[PDB]
Amino acid sequence: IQIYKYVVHNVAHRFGKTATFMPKPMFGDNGSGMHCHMSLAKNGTNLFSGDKYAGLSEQALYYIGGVIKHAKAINALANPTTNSYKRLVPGYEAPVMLAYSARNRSASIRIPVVASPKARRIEVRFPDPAANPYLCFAALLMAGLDGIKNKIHPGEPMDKNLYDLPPEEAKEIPQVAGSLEEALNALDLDREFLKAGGVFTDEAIDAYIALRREEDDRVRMTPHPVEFELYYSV
Amino acid sequence: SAEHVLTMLNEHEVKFVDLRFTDTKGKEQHVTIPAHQVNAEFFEEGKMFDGSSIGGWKGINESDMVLMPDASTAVIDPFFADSTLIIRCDILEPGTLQGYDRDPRSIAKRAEDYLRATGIADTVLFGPEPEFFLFDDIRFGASISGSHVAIDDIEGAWNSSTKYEGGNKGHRPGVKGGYFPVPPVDSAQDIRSEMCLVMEQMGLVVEAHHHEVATAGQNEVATRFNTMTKKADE
Ligand SMILES: Nc1ncnc2c1ncn2[C@@H]1O[C@H](COP(=O)(O)OP(=O)(O)O)[C@@H](O)[C@H]1O
Ligand SMILES: [Mn+2]
Ligand SMILES: [Mn+2]
Repeated sequence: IQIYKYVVHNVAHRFGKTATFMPKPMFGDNGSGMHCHMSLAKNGTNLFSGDKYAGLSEQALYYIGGVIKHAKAINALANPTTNSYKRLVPGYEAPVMLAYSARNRSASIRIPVVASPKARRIEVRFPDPAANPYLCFAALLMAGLDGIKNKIHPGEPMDKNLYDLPPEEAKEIPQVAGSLEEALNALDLDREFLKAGGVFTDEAIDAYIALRREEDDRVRMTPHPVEFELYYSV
Repeated sequence: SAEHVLTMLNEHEVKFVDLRFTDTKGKEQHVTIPAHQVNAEFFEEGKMFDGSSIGGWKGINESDMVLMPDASTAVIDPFFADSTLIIRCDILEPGTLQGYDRDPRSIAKRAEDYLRATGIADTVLFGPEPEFFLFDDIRFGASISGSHVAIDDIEGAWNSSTKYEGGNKGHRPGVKGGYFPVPPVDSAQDIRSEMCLVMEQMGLVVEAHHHEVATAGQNEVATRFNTMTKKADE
């Protein structure tokens, strides 16, 4: 990913352009996401293929359950910028509903329908390119493992619709964090699954949170152009 | 009264009489004669003019027609530099002095007549509420290589970003946000009232005035209803 970004940034520069991996540079058009396809393996066999839903193993489902359980904390690493949340907004294709499906592209977790069981895997859609590769991937794993170790069942797949109509039962099903602060706070509280195996230390986590809170503050404290449009004549 | 007119000529030291009428499209038209051309004849036989000049009227052979002053409509023009009296006219067929088939005022009068004739009622009441826009700049064109239209007004929301000589004072009605913010957001109070005062000096009765919904100067002056033909005159 690091090399990828490096190549993109530099080839662009050499061509007289400038590239950005910001998640939402423009209001009104697509943001940039970084979907993450994942699967586990042992001695060459795909631990995610099985007889359960869409060709999945029950291990895959526990993994999904883990990701869903710790989504808000993962957000702090997979969507580490205030800008990230301008992409994750109640929109139609917004990968914000904490659920899985092989079709419903409202679900932040898609299940690719593929023939070869060797290629069975899950696609977590909410990450964006601003995410630290390392920390984002790691947090995704640890959440998955904790989903397994604790056999966290996913529940049933959402094949209905996204955030708008639905709007039936006010459609308050699982959702990803709605702001960076919220995500940072989740990471704060829900840190155990990351400390497992001594992978993440409290100090590391607290330091990361502090770095991002400083960023969150700049945006929270600086008047926004739109605020003038909305309130100058108040 | 043709006598009331002759006294208004002396009372206001009128130098000209502006004869007005409307074409098929609805546009008021006019021609002017010195006050000294107003005599007894004028009222009984009107003045002659070329029909073929107005769109959709007489063709190649029957050009000439009659302008019949309606003495009830006499009112002073509040804008012209030299004292002038406006007198609305009907368009009559020469000799027969009937009322041109294509004269919109004659048509409206005929309709008021037919109302009384059927005996269904003796008068029709119309209370129209015309709305309008006030701009600073309007540009447009169309030729073989293209076409365009550009609108501009100090109230236009788009000018929130415009650089102005003495600074942008920026209190503007947003899109669909013109319904009643007090000045300075509403920049047309003084003008709406002048329109009211002048309208009344011309015989209309004003009920209210206010900014309308649209940004960029939509406004409205509400006037009291009147009998159909007199209202169209209004
Ligand atoms: N027969 C009638 N009796 C009373 N008022 C009438 C009659 N016929 C028409 N009107 C007209 O109703 C109009 C005025 O009010 P307005 O505040 O502009 O209403 P709206 O909120 O529908 O725009 C005037 O044109 C008024 O004179
Ligand atoms: Mn994808
Ligand atoms: Mn109105």
